[PDB]
Amino acid sequence: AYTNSFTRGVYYPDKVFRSSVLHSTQDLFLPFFSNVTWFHAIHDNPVLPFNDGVYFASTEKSNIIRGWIFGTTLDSKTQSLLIVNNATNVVIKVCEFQFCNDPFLGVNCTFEYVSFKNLREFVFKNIDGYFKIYSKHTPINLVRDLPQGFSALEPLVDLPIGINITRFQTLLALHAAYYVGYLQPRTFLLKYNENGTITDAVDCALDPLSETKCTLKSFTVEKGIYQTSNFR
Amino acid sequence: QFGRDIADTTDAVRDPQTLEILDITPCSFGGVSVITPGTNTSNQVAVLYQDVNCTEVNVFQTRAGCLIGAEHVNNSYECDIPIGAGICASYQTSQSIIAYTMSLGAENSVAYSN
Amino acid sequence: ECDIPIGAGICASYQTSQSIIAYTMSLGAENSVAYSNNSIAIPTNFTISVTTEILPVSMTKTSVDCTMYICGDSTECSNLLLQYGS
Amino acid sequence: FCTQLNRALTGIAVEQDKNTQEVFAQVKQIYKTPPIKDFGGFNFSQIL
Amino acid sequence: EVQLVESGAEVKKPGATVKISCKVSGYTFTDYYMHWVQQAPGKGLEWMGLVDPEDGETIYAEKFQGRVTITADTSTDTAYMELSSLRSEDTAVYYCATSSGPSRLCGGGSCYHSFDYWGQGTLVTVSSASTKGPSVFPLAPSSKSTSGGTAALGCLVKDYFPEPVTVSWNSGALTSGVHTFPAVLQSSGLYSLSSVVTVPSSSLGTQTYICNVNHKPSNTKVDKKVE
Amino acid sequence: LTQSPGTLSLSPGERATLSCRASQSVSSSYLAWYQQKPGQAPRLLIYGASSRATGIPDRFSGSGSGTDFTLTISRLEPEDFAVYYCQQYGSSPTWTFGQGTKVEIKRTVAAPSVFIFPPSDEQLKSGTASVVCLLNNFYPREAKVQWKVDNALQSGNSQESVTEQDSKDSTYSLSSTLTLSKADYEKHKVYACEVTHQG
Amino acid sequence: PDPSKPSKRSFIEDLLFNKVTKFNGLTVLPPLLTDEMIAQYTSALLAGTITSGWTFGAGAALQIPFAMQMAYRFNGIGVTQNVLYENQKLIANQFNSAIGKIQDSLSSTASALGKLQDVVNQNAQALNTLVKQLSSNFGAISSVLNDILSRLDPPEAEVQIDRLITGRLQSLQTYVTQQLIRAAEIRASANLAATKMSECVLGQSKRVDFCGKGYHLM
Amino acid sequence: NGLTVLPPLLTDEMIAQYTSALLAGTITSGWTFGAGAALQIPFAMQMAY
Ligand SMILES: *[C@@H]1O[C@H](CO)[C@@H](O[C@@H]2O[C@H](CO)[C@@H](O)[C@H](O)[C@H]2NC(C)=O)[C@H](O)[C@H]1NC(C)=O
Ligand SMILES: *[C@@H]1O[C@H](CO)[C@@H](O[C@H]2O[C@H](CO)[C@@H](O)[C@H](O)[C@H]2NC(C)=O)[C@H](O)[C@H]1NC(C)=O
Ligand SMILES: *[C@@H]1O[C@H](CO)[C@@H](O)[C@H](O)[C@H]1NC(C)=O
Ligand SMILES: *[C@@H]1O[C@H](CO)[C@@H](O)[C@H](O)[C@H]1NC(C)=O
Ligand SMILES: *[C@@H]1O[C@H](CO)[C@@H](O)[C@H](O)[C@H]1NC(C)=O
Ligand SMILES: *[C@@H]1O[C@H](CO)[C@@H](O)[C@H](O)[C@H]1NC(C)=O
Ligand SMILES: *[C@@H]1O[C@H](CO)[C@@H](O)[C@H](O)[C@H]1NC(C)=O
Ligand SMILES: *[C@@H]1O[C@H](CO)[C@@H](O)[C@H](O)[C@H]1NC(C)=O
Ligand SMILES: *[C@@H]1O[C@H](CO)[C@@H](O)[C@H](O)[C@H]1NC(C)=O
Ligand SMILES: *[C@@H]1O[C@H](CO)[C@@H](O)[C@H](O)[C@H]1NC(C)=O
Repeated sequence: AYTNSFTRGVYYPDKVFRSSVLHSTQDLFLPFFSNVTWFHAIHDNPVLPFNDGVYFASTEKSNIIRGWIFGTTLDSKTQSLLIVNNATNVVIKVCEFQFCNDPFLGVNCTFEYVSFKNLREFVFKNIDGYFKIYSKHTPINLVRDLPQGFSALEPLVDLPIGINITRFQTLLALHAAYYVGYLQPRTFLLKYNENGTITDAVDCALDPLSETKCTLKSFTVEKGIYQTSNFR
Repeated sequence: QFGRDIADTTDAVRDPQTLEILDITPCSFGGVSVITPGTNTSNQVAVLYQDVNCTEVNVFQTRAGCLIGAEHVNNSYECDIPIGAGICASYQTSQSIIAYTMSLGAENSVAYSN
Repeated sequence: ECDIPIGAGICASYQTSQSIIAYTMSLGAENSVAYSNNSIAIPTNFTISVTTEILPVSMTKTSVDCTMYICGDSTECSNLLLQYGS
Repeated sequence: FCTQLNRALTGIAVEQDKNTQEVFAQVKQIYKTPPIKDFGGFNFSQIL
Repeated sequence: EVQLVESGAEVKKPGATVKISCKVSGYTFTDYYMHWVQQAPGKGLEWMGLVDPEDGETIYAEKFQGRVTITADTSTDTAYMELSSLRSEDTAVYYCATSSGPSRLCGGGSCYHSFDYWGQGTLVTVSSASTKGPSVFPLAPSSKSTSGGTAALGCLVKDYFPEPVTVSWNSGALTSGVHTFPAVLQSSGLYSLSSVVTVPSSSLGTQTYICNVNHKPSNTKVDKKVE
Repeated sequence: LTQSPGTLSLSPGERATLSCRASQSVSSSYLAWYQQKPGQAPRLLIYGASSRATGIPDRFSGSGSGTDFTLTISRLEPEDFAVYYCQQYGSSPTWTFGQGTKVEIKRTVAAPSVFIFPPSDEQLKSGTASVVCLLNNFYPREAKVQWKVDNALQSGNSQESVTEQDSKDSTYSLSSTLTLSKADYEKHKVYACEVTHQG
Repeated sequence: PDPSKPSKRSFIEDLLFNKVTKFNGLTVLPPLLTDEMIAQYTSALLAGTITSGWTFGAGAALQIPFAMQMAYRFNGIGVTQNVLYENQKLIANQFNSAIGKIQDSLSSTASALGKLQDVVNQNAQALNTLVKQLSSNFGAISSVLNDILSRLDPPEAEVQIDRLITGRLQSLQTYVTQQLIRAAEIRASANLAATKMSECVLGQSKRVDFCGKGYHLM
Repeated sequence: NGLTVLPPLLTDEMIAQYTSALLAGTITSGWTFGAGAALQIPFAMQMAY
């Protein structure tokens, strides 16, 4: 099972306001028009690789998808991150858990913390073991694919936990669609509007027109011939 | 937490206690041109603080800056020493440094008919 | 006519269904002038044409103060910059 | 520094076509000479 | 692999209501959205509505709003649709379809909405007419038939309702050179067609001919001789 | 949605290009093309404005830019005698079809052979009449009927005709019924039908 | 000129003004002549040329009727002056109509000003590049001078600030060198423009294609 | 070492085809092909001008 990322999964790269400007950052982003693996809650929660980092999304009824586990082998040999939502409340732990044969939220803890229309979106980065979580939530009309569109994900948390993650898994409301994409180090040109929200982006490695847009630091390109790169 | 300009410097900031948003404008600066007739003509000088407002510094504001020690006049001579934005200055009549809007030439309505 | 130049006589254009095309540029229409040792052409009328020409004359009078650009308020930097002389 | 070196050389290179175009492209039609060279005795054949 | 298997064809008056259905096989029925789509005779298609076969959440197209209704069931793996307070323009093909395969099973590896699969197309007729058998008239060329002139010769099958009519020649012994025209609803509000033999009376099968005409909705058979 | 042409044909082994267009009220990559042989249910050929459905031939191809989106069919075949539809979709749910283009392969030109049947007596003895005109073996698929007695009768509102039906000859056909009462048929002394095609 | 306006520019001068478009020691000095003073010089060159022909270049503006000045300008292209007087209504309509099409060109086509807008873009690009070069490290531990002075004591801070001075001084030398080469390109265009004022405006030019295509009138 | 030579837009053959047009215009029509369309004139009379 697979679906297309489209232009989903850009996020604010740093804690800075910018406005009416185009800023070319390079960071771990979900590549434009890449595939994302597609799974179900019911009618399929195996461990997945984490690689350099994850984009995770869900189109769902309401709060069927509820959390995630991150670690190496999920079997108490080292610390392992757990993130949970119950009713209104976010809950987080990192203990050396031995997880169940099939973990669900049924209807040595070095860090712990608390705080048919739904698209959840998230990005998880673990550079130098610092677990950075970005997110967005939006209304949607149908719950069985990613929508073609754009909205930038904003920061929620930075966990300074230092863990060497290689795998992850989701947690869900057993007594409905979720999607996974992988980040890569890419130059993106980001359009910050008048109000300092990112409203559009160009993946500068997607196609030659996107190299041209990024060579010019511009989303409009006038007629011409542009020396965008040198190949070898 | 911060605003940013082209130089990678703070265009604005958020206060860590009251959490209001403050612009940063750099404190006023500019050149200090000295307008002089030659020392062989006089030791008197006028000073132009370029691009400032005279409240920040016989004082006269021009689009070129605050001009100090030049007598503003409503006459208009040929341009002697150029200040900018149509202003020139000269040593003229008791002689003082004057500052004036430069004259482009004498006016002439040409006696045209068919 | 040459729309986008590519080089070595090649140009490209976007044309019909539309695609980018590449072609050897045309320099102009060929015209055999009707010469003979006893023929002259004399214009029997005329057109007054006004043709615009645009020329740059000046450019923005920037000035960048070296010490304020390089150092800006630092006395430590301003002292190091004096070792580089004039 | 490196992007403004590539820009400066590219502005020179695009100008060399402008320099060449402004000199030679002063003619709107490709005029061509007749089959018969009845030029009153003058012989352009070395320059035609 | 995947199959969508619809109801039989149906017939109603203006101001009545019709029901359509579609049994589904070869994929986990819940996991692909169910859709209903309409097509007037030989025309472009139009969408009617959708339902989630997992949850019964349904939404409807503007052109058929209030007139349409849709539902689905997971025990029978089946979808159902109603069209109500009918008009003659509701004479159409109707289709069940799906749109959202997580793997588009035997259709694509990475998915982007569109339609995955379709049912065979349920036919519907809406008319002022009531069920009636054909009248069959034998027909031949020019001012009376002639043995070489019958390079076309035929029958007209008039004022029957509903469809189908099916035709054969010489009790099914003649198929060579036979041609039969499209069934047309006439100004009566009833169907009619013509069938013809494209070979003159120069053969043992053409020195006389027979239109063997049949209408399933009344079990009618007619064996109309032609000369 | 705008779609063009209304119908298109050219020789086998050549190309046919179709366009689909709208305001940006519906989305760019949420665009797909469907083939329909008349009488079958439609089938998805192109999705993502540009991908092929599995097992559909590599000579079918989509592309688009800004407001204009296209199917090109190439290396044309007898299979291509079908109606092709774009559809386009958006975040606000509207699964929206195009006007449809009837595709064909170009054929040998053929003027219609024509016949007329006046009523048989058993029809007239049934209080009623129908004069039948047959046009057959024609291409382009374009031949037309004009009833006459032998001057003019086409203006009679009781006339009907089928469309240009295909045949194994690689040529098209139709029939017209001029239906009348016994009195209305017997009002004229001969019946005739006359024909327009490529002229 | 147009008295309906706060700066008295002509109708065509207002089109030309509408169709053309950090503080790290950067300053912009005003020009000596204001755009109103420039428009008062172009007014005087117009009003000289119309009322007196080339004679205001040679000495005092000798008035002459514009149709007789145009008849001199015809005699200066080798067309006998009666050809103007006998066609004066036609030649006047061709002039008026051609000035009409100049407005339509400039009103519709902003890329007509492409030389002036390109100069404005080259200056703006060079300033934006010079300002953006303050963000560069040049091999210092930070590109912000105030970071180094908050973090490091002087014996180790000077090693970082010497790298910033070397890069920032080299990015000024690069900017000023390219402004000197660009200023010379503008100076050659101003020397050409001053030559066309003298020869095309204050005179009538025999020089082929110097004052537009065709035989120059004015 | 990253050094490259880009070709000119006009080939030497296109440049030689503009000099051909400038020659043929100059010989058959005098100065007139600069001002307007090329007006033919006999070369003997163009030199007399
Ligand atoms: C020379 O050309 C001008 C136009 O370029 C001619 O004047 C125009 O003639 C046409 C046709 O008669 C009219 O419709 C226009 O109204 C005229 N005026 C203008 C300003 O275009 C003139 O008649 C021509 N003279 C010769 C020598 O043929
Ligand atoms: C024009 O000049 C050329 C020499 O520059 C004359 O000679 C050329 O043409 C002749 C044709 O028969 C040849 O016999 C000569 O060998 C050839 N010379 C060269 C160097 O090409 C030519 O006759 C002159 N034309 C006229 C009409 O007098
Ligand atoms: C949610 O989980 C937390 C775990 O700390 C628990 O204390 C709390 O009672 C739970 N329920 C709600 C509604 O927060
Ligand atoms: C906690 O760490 C100690 C370290 O000695 C180890 O013995 C123990 O098994 C760990 N407990 C869990 C829950 O992993
Ligand atoms: C910008 O902010 C204002 C005030 O909140 C709002 O009215 C406007 O719609 C916003 N525009 C965009 C494009 O976000
Ligand atoms: C800091 O203190 C003031 C006064 O007690 C209070 O208003 C403000 O909200 C506090 N800010 C933070 C970030 O805690
Ligand atoms: C120097 O100044 C005197 C008056 O103070 C004047 O007479 C003389 O001409 C001046 N000479 C020059 C060269 O300026
Ligand atoms: C100068 O400052 C005063 C007080 O802020 C203000 O009224 C005036 O308008 C200013 N003028 C300029 C040209 O800055
Ligand atoms: C100069 O002109 C201003 C108006 O422009 C006027 O207010 C002022 O009184 C004048 N002063 C003199 C000395 O002429
Ligand atoms: C996406 O996945 C398909 C299989 O589902 C594969 O054939 C294709 O190459 C992938 N494309 C990209 C852009 O990764």
